[PDB]
Amino acid sequence: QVQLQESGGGLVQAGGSLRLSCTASGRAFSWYVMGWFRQAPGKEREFVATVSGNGSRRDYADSVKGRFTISRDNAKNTVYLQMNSLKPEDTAVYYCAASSTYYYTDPEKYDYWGQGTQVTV
Amino acid sequence: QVQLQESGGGLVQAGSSLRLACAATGSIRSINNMGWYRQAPGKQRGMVAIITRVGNTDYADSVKGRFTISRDNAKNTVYLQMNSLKPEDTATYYCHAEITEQSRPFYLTDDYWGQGTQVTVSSAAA
Amino acid sequence: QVQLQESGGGLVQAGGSLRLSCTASGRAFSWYVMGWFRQAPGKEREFVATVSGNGSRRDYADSVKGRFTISRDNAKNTVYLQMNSLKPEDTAVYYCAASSTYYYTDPEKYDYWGQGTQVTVSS
Amino acid sequence: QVQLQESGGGLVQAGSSLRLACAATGSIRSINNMGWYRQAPGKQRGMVAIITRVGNTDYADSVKGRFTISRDNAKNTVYLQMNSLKPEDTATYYCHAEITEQSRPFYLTDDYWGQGTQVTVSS
Amino acid sequence: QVQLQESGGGLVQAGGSLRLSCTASGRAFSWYVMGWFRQAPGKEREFVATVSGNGSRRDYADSVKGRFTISRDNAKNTVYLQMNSLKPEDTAVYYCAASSTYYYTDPEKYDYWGQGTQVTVSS
Amino acid sequence: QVQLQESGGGLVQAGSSLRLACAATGSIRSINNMGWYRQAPGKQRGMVAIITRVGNTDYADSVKGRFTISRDNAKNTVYLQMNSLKPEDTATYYCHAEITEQSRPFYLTDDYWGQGTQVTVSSA
Amino acid sequence: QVQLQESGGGLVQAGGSLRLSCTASGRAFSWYVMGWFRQAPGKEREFVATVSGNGSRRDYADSVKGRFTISRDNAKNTVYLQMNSLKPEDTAVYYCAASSTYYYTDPEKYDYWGQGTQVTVSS
Amino acid sequence: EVVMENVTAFWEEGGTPVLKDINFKIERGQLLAVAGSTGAGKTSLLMMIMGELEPSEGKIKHSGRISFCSQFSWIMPGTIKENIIFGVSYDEYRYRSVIKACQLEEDISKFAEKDNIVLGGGITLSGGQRARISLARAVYKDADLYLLDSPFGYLDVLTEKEIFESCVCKLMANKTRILVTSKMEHLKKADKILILHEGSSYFYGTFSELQNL
Amino acid sequence: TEVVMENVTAFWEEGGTPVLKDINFKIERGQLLAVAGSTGAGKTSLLMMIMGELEPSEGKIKHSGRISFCSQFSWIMPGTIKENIIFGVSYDEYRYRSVIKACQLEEDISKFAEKDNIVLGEGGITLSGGQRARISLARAVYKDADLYLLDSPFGYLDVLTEKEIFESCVCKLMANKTRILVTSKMEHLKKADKILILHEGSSYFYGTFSELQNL
Amino acid sequence: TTEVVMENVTAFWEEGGTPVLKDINFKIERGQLLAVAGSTGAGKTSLLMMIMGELEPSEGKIKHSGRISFCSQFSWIMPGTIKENIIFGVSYDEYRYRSVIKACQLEEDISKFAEKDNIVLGEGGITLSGGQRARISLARAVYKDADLYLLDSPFGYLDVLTEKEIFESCVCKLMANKTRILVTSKMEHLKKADKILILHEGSSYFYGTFSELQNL
Ligand SMILES: Nc1ncnc2c1ncn2[C@@H]1O[C@H](COP(=O)(O)OP(=O)(O)OP(=O)(O)O)[C@@H](O)[C@H]1O
Ligand SMILES: Nc1ncnc2c1ncn2[C@@H]1O[C@H](COP(=O)(O)OP(=O)(O)OP(=O)(O)O)[C@@H](O)[C@H]1O
Ligand SMILES: Nc1ncnc2c1ncn2[C@@H]1O[C@H](COP(=O)(O)OP(=O)(O)OP(=O)(O)O)[C@@H](O)[C@H]1O
Ligand SMILES: OC[C@H]1O[C@](CO)(O[C@H]2O[C@H](CO)[C@@H](O)[C@H](O)[C@H]2O)[C@@H](O)[C@@H]1O
Ligand SMILES: OC[C@H]1O[C@](CO)(O[C@H]2O[C@H](CO)[C@@H](O)[C@H](O)[C@H]2O)[C@@H](O)[C@@H]1O
Ligand SMILES: [Mg+2]
Ligand SMILES: [Mg+2]
Ligand SMILES: [Mg+2]
Ligand SMILES: [Mg+2]
Ligand SMILES: [Mg+2]
Repeated sequence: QVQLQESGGGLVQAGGSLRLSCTASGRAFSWYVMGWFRQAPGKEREFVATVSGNGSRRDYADSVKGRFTISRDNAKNTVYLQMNSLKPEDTAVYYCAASSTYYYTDPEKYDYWGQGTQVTV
Repeated sequence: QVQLQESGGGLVQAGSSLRLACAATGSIRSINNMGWYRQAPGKQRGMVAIITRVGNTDYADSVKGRFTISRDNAKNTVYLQMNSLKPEDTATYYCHAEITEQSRPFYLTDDYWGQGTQVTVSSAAA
Repeated sequence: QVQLQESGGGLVQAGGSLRLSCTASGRAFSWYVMGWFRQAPGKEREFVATVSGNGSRRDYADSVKGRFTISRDNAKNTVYLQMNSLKPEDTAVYYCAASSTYYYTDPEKYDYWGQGTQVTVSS
Repeated sequence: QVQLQESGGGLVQAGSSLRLACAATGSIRSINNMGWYRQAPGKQRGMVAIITRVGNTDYADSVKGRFTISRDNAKNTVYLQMNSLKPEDTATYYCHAEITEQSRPFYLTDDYWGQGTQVTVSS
Repeated sequence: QVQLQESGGGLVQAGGSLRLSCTASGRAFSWYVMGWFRQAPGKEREFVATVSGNGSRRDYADSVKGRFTISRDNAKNTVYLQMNSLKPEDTAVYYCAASSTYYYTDPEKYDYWGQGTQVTVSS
Repeated sequence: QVQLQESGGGLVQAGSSLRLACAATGSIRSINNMGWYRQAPGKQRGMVAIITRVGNTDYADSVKGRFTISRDNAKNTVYLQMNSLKPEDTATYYCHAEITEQSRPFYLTDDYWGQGTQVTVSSA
Repeated sequence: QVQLQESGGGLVQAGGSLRLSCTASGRAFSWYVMGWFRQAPGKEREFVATVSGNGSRRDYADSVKGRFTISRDNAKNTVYLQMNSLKPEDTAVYYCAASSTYYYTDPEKYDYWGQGTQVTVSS
Repeated sequence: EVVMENVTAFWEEGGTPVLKDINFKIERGQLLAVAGSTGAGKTSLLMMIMGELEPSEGKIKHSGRISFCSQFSWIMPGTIKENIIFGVSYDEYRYRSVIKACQLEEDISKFAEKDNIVLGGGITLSGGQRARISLARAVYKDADLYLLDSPFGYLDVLTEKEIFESCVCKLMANKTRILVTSKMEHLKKADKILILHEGSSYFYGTFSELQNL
Repeated sequence: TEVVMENVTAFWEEGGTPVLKDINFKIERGQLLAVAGSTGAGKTSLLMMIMGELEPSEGKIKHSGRISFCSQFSWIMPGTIKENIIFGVSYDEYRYRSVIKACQLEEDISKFAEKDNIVLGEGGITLSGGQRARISLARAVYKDADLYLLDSPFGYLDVLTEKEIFESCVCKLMANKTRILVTSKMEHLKKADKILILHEGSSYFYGTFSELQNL
Repeated sequence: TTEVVMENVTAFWEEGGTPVLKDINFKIERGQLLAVAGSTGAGKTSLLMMIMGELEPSEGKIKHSGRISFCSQFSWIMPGTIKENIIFGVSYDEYRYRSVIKACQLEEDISKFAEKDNIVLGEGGITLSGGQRARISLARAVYKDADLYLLDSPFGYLDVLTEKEIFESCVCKLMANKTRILVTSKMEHLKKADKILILHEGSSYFYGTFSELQNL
């Protein structure tokens, strides 16, 4: 239903900032709950932040709370992740995913996934 | 000499991710179209995803948005990023390529196939 | 009107490769002739490559010919630039632009522009 | 006291026809709704077809037009006529009924289920 | 999908005449190749007559040729079978079926089927 | 030879039912496309309902759903079941048939017409 | 303006059962109040049973009450009449009719009529 | 919340009364189950609460905020979203919660256009899909009293179980509900039960009282 | 010498029964050929051959490529009445309004408030069989071609409309154009230049109306 | 049903620039299949553009009998139904229509929809896959009754399995007696060609039969 493509990844010094983007190609973008997920080398895909179709509900992982911000632009079919005050722990491949089901932060509920972007801190 | 070698297959749990890779080796002048096909037991072989030399991609309705096809023209390799795996994706995955051999005097292609890679999506996995 | 956003820029060693993407947000993407333009610091915006709305026509700057490839996906509203065998000369801010008028390679004919991405070729 | 007995299942070739039957036996005052449900390997139990006392029928999109549900109110039997069988129809078929026992003083129903019939379609 | 319902069956004197009807419920009735099929007691479903979606193509079983006539009304979503000069051989359950594929007379190519109507002939 | 004989007409009240019948008699090999037509005084003759041999029917917008055309190919008869009659239905009803006479060597038709049936619908 | 066609008529022994169907072809079936009417030899067309457009209102003739049941399927554009425990009195031509006006049981209020089906109850 | 005292009504003057001496009191947030044979007068009782049926004798008391779910599903031309929200203002949480509870999410997500597919000159849904959309519309409307006349009539027993448990019992938990049902499975969860037979009240009380045969 | 057929035979299925066996005819410019026969004779198949949908196994067919074909079975595309009639062709009011008149459509079209701008669905379920047939014929006669193949167009039309259409459209409007009409009506056959009678793929008669009358 | 001739043909897209096609020669007999192969930018589409008259030769001569149906490299879909897209102002014949669909591997896709060929295309109705779009574009071109069929890389966005079925049943069986020019660089296709033209940078590198190509 939706094809996702992330951008904005790269290398940064600790305490730094990075902004990730994810554009969706397909019908009914507003129906999907968008989410940012990270997979560290050797670890599983962990939830980072989520946005409801409307943008009314935003949820963040305890680790990123107060530093990361999830936003949406339904007119531009885009979801963004502003990552401020980065720690070396945040080094992982950041994935953008869409869920056709209301309100889950478990990556198991997300059907459509992007290619991912490497972030080094 | 043209050899297509698939890798990345295996037994995974449902919802798991997997990256299949298929590299073209030998006297390859050029490759233009590459694709991933699958054949489930009893059923016939069908398309999953295809990719043009320039990078334009097409997908099967069943995999569109979940799977992603990519290619490294320098490495003569095609990749299938398989996300949110379902037990419906259990099949033998074949790699195809339209290859021009170095021996050919003109830019004419021939269809080459891989031996396959088995992908099994089940709770038998770890 | 179309809003363009480029991605894929960064630092690379000479002889390397980089793929730039540009997504367009707006109606009738297929009407626009898409183009990649590079602005070297203290240099005028130079044409790199162009693609017709259909994708039937592709034109490249003499300097990039045989190394760069322009592609389009009207279903995904995106235009791509595959930059192979990069030289330090290619260091510039790469812009993505749309033209509502048929077949011109001059940046003066392109009304809509993106933010740009810095591409740096070292060694 | 009240029981649902399915029959008609088995191993068939693709394209074959099959008639499942499920009869309600015992002290029955009345039956309101009857239905055929199926559960394929790994998939959840889902409806195939349902039938109201008056004869109004509903079908699963996958079976609509191929399968036909019917009932004999005199015989307290529900039937599933399965035509042009596909290997996708291989599953365990369950029969359901909303039955009022003769013992009940009012016209109140209870949900009854069959043991299931295995239908296997070979290719 | 299409839901089919036949009518017009019954008992008839030899050399008689009977007209069967079949109404289809669903979209794109003109896409379907309609067919009449008969199942003799103990025998398999045999093809009787077929109509293309347009009505332009009509084919009949050699046994019924010159006596049976297949017709269509796409506005009324109905297909008819006029059975003239009936013989005791024609005693069978007459089924009406729809095929989503162009031009075949084999019942294996027909996915949607009706309940059927019994048609008996006595010398 | 061949004759067409209409029957069933008359004077009825509005809302009444009526069944017109028209039978083809004589040397008839086959009959194709029988139909009913009507002509109100001063006005021109127009269709009511038509029926193909196979039984496909067409109707005038004014009669569609109220009137029903049917045929008995064994009896070579066409019928017009006229329900919920309106004073607008008052006219002379004619029966038509494309008949192949036995005498003809090929399967060629000729147009045959009935004498007409007067149907009068009164408001009271 | 709906074209009505009945089916299901025939011969049956007293105490028996018969189910009549009536398919209507045309627009806004749900607007029409459907009704079953019988014409006994020598008698006028008498009301048997009626259904409102959505099926919320069902009314029956005193003679048929408790034995006959009127049902509707707006998706299939059909109306049905289940005639249980038949008496020789019910021998008549059963007509299916549509009314564009809300709630009358009088056949004078029904504009569109079907061909009719003969129902014969023997002893 | 809802009270009826010695209520009797007729559909036709000088006919048989459709409802004869009806008595009941449903407190705020309670679930009343209305059971009975076909033609008992169940819908007619709900029609009376709506004011469509005037009592010949007796008295009826209630707060004006009523949301009624018909036995017979109705769909307006427009999208799925247009059909569920209707007149009411849109709230994502309320909307997506109602869809989930009414077993519509899976069906809606099967479409590429999702809730934006045109219904009614557009897609034709199944009896169950239509019944679910009609119930969703009724539960989306914020009212004090919910009159649910046989909503599970054209639904399979599996979907009905899910809807009853998660919508009628969980989502609407604190609202006054009158559910027309003859299922024991539903009756066990009722606060009070009214059993009608030929316009008359054959039983009125709790599930325990009904259990005591 | 517009349409010529010489010892033409064709088969729908290889090794089967030939649908048409040794067919011969020559239709001069602007003439009317009537094609009569029993059901299954091969009449439509003969027209299919002229269209190139049927390839002859033996024989030769000669004609100018400009053909306009009217099917036995009416087809209406989604769009307005005007959209259905003019189709791919450019619009000329004289030609449009003359064709409507000739095809007995003016009264039906003027009955609608939107007239020719009324939107039809696919198959024209809103319209009657006759209205559908008239729109299909109108579309065919509106196409400017050298040859007109009219396969039983009057099939679902009343005898009164058919008489008007045959006289004013087939005979008056298309008077100077070569046309082939599949018809088994004597009323139509009398106005034919030449008549071909087919029976089980074979030519049973070929000649004038006077020659047919003398049998 | 045409003859396609080119004699010492050269043309330029831009005045005084490099010629897009340099000294092109070929003769395609009635009902024959010409395969046009070459590298990207060789001038294959430009050669077809010349047959269509969109490109005027500076030198040489071109002869053909008109009535040409052209299938673009780039699929295009008009707003409307699938049927509307395939028939495209051409009179409707059920047999021809349903035969073309079968040949172009569209029956299964179309029957998957409840509305079948009456499904509305474009943004308003539905979005098809690249392959579905390519099949509809080819179907439209083969539905058009022409003397010459110019098929510019129609199998470009198709999987090898579908392409095999389409080439065999459509290009080879359905259009067997019609003159066809197929822009393809596949040996699988070249083996079935009557004549083969190989272009490289506007120049003719090879012209002859498959046996002549095999002997190289
Ligand atoms: N609007 C109306 N006007 C007149 N009589 C009506 C009206 N609606 C219903 N009735 C009649 O009132 C009686 C009570 O029917 P009611 O609709 O209450 O049945 P019910 O109890 O809801 O059971 P079910 O819905 O299962 O049929 C019936 O005889 C019915 O025909
Ligand atoms: N498209 C087709 N493909 C294969 N066989 C066909 C096709 N069309 C017709 N046939 C066969 O060839 C025969 C030719 O019949 P055809 O329709 O040409 O006769 P006709 O004179 O047109 O009959 P009618 O009067 O019913 O139109 C038919 O019996 C049929 O089985
Ligand atoms: N309409 C045009 N106007 C100007 N130049 C054009 C035009 N079409 C193509 N060209 C130029 O001519 C060459 C293109 O040749 P062409 O596109 O016909 O090759 P091709 O074999 O079709 O390539 P591909 O395999 O990618 O389709 C390029 O130099 C291109 O820029
Ligand atoms: O199914 C075979 C097919 O072949 C015929 C016979 O010529 O016509 C085809 O030929 C044209 C090319 O001239 C195709 O474009 C057209 O689609 C085909 O119909 C005909 O019997 C059949 O349709
Ligand atoms: O941009 C120039 C344009 O003109 C050419 C000239 O051959 O083709 C045209 O041909 C006719 C004129 O006879 C026009 O009606 C047609 O639309 C044009 O294609 C060609 O270079 C270009 O298309
Ligand atoms: Mg009720
Ligand atoms: Mg609206
Ligand atoms: Mg014919
Ligand atoms: Mg090209
Ligand atoms: Mg249009």
